[PDB]
Amino acid sequence: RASRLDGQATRLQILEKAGELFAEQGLANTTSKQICERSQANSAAVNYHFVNKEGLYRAVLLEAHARLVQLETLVSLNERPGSPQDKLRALITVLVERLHNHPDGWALKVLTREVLSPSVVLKEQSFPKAHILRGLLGQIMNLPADHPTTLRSAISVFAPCLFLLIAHQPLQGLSLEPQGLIDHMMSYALGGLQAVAATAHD
Amino acid sequence: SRLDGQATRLQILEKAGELFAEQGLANTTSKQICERSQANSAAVNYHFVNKEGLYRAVLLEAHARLVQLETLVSLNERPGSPQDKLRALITVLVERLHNHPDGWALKVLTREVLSPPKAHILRGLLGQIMNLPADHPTTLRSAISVFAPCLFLLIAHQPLKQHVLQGLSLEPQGLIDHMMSYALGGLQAVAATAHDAAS
Repeated sequence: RASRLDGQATRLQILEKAGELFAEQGLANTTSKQICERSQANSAAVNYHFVNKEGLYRAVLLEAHARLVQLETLVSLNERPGSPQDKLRALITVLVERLHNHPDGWALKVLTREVLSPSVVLKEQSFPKAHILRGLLGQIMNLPADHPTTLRSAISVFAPCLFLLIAHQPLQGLSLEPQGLIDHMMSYALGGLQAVAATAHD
Repeated sequence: SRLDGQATRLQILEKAGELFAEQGLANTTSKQICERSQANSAAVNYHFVNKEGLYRAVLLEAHARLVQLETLVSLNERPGSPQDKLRALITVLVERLHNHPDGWALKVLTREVLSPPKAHILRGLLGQIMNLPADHPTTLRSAISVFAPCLFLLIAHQPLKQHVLQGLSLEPQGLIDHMMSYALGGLQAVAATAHDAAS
């Protein structure tokens, strides 16, 4: 709807649309005009709440952090009983659902893009330590959650999803459809995990 | 007469390459570039005009060096099996993860293609490993499964090595053996579903 310039509805609307824009196009490529256009807000509203494009981006990074931790909290707590495989499938499903047309997508794309490249610079305290993934991977391979094979497997499993979140137009035109992507990732992951667990147990 | 300056041009480019590889474009300063190259702002500006000109020259030289390296590796490994070839590719990448004079070209180009016919080479390799055509959907997805871990290690292993995958062993031979074993296990599994779908 129409909201007072100084209110929190206007601040949130600007924050979220600039989140989407920044997740698409990075900081440097995005303009004041593009932010105002997508947010449907005057430059006065933007400046009132965020001072400038850099202040807005820093707000976006803070909110993205909060939303990543909310999703980490929601995953740890909504853990349905099941096989380690079915849990890994549910975790991968959460990620794949956030790749296209998801309200939380922009938080993940902004943060993963910032974790690859820096710029308060993103070099502070701790983040989510992928506790639930490493736990699942260790159970699937029967190795401790901080066994070296488990740490490497974490990269082998999440890196493709991270890659898909931030790819722009590198993608020979294969379909976005989540089921075929989830089934590939599960079959591939269980094949690779089984192989490296065998080596680690030899 | 312009030749006397080319050596200075290359040194500044290579030192700027290393900076850009470790810190990205946004965080690198003309001060740091001048300090690492041991050249004044006048000499940098003479060759490259500004920091943006330098970065573009860095991207072109990096591209040339990547193609030299893919040409050399492809040549050395031609007689091998598809698996041997995939292992050689993974080996050159893991060798370039830190403190390698080729490293900066790979990291700089990787950073740039993540955030603005190279993929068909890996797809051909993965297709032969799986006995699937190079543009089968399983081959297209498998290419992401095989390269994305490499790319992620290349340009942000320290951020995850010491913050959020704390204790990660980046020991190169263990890392190559992992990715080879993991890739061959995953490729075998998805190849099997794809050959079943056609049977």
